[PDB]
Amino acid sequence: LDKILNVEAMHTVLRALKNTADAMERGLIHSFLQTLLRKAPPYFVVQTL
Amino acid sequence: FEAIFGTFCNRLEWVYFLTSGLAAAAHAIKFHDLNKLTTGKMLFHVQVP
Amino acid sequence: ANIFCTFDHKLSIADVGKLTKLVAAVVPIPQRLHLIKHYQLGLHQFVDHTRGYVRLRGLLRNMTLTLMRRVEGNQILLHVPTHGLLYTVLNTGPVTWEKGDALCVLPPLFHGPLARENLLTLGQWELVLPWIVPMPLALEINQRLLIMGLFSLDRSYEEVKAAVQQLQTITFRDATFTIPDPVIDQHLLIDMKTACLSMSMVANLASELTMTYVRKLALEDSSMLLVKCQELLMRLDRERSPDDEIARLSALFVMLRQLDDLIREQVVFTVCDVSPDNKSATCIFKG
Repeated sequence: LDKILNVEAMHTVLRALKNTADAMERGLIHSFLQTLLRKAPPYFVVQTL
Repeated sequence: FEAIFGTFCNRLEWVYFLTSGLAAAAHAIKFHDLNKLTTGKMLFHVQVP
Repeated sequence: ANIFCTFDHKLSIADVGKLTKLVAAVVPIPQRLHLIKHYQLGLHQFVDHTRGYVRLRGLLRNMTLTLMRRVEGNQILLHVPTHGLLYTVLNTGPVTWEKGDALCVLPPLFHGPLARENLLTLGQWELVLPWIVPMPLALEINQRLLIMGLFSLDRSYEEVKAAVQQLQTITFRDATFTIPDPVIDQHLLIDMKTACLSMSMVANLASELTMTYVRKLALEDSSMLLVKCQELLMRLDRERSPDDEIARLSALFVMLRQLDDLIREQVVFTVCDVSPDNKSATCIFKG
């Protein structure tokens, strides 16, 4: 009863931690894209220059 | 005389569920009874990334 | 000869707990199939705005009627009765049964009721059972609906309104009903209208055909019944081409054949011993 409840709570915390780790890596991808798009001028400016 | 040469019975080809490729969209599970199963419900533990 | 029935919608535990009270009662079904979906079961599929009650009686007369036996997970054990053997029923009718009567089956008259079938509903569907009333009350209330519909064409007068209010009440043993009008807002329902039209026009066709046919018949061997027949016709009157008569006689027969849900009330049960609280009664299925 006690050990199975603590293993179930460990599984809950483990699924939440894996969710948060995936969300952090997707957030790093997203913030890198949003700081790469504010560095990218359009094609006609670079082609003219 | 009136001849009767050959008598032919058609051998119809059998077809089953799991031999058919339609079973790839099916997690085919056999229970025992549904005389008491009024609401046979499955719960889910999906995750949103 | 056992029938099954399944519900497509989610069926709760309260709905089964209020449905299994109706463990042995009549549930008519349109076609004697071995497995029937629940939309066809009952009488909800037939009611609408324009058509009324005599349509329900006429379609229920030609419809087979079965008995509900047991409940399961999502299959319902309907069971068609056989002629001669005896079964048990419940009393959905509002009259206390007694020994040895002859039950009829008529469509229930509380359409949009205060009981509302315990809110045993699904999405745009509801279960409804016909009343099981003994025969004198059955053809009595048939006559009551009929002459309630006859007065409906001139109801602006006030003594006929009190006559209709008398007709709306009823008497039996410890039983008072209030059967509403067929008329709502200065118009009639079409099946009730065609029923009273059929009987009034077969009465008129008799009234203007018997004066021809007593002479077209009585030139054979006359009887005392025939001179008393013309006596009846002549007291009625002094109280005041082949092509047309062939249509008169054809319309006579085919319009009297539209009262067959009224002129013949066919018995469907024979009552045996009854229960205390008078809700249950073993009985013999006839017909």
